[PDB]
Amino acid sequence: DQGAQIFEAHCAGCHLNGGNIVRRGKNLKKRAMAKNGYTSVEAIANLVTQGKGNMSAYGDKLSSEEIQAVSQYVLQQSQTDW
Ligand code: HEC
Ligand SMILES: [Cl-]
Ligand SMILES: [Cl-]
Ligand SMILES: [Cl-]
Ligand SMILES: [Cl-]
Ligand code: NA
Ligand code: NA
Ligand code: NA
Ligand code: NA
Repeated sequence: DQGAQIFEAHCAGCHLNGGNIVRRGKNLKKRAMAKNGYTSVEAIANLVTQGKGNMSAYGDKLSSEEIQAVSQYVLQQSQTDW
């Protein structure tokens, strides 16, 4: 799975198993993702592309296709509770 591979290589440092070791209240599990509206590929992809706060932008680091793939992976994992 490309999305999983991208996640392992670029996201798992902070978000292993859907957590967030940096910002406790902003993890990738169902509750926080739903509360914050990260419930579509597009919502997730927008964040990954642009960054926010202490999370880097990935729009000049990952391709559009890679961003879509990792965003779909995160969506599916979050909706099903990692
Ligand atoms: C640590 C250096 C991080 C890496 C690597 C990635 N993310 Fe991240 N993410 C981080 C922080 C500090 C935050 C909070 C941003 C804020 O201030 O609100 C986030 C948030 C997310 C979210 C939203 C989670 C939520 O609101 O509950 C998503 C969907 C997310 N991060 C995805 C994501 C992906 C796919 C990454 C790899 C490309 C990635 N993050 C890397 C910190 C860090
Ligand atoms: Cl794939
Ligand atoms: Cl990768
Ligand atoms: Cl933070
Ligand atoms: Cl950045
Ligand atoms: Na890997
Ligand atoms: Na913290
Ligand atoms: Na670049
Ligand atoms: Na940069």
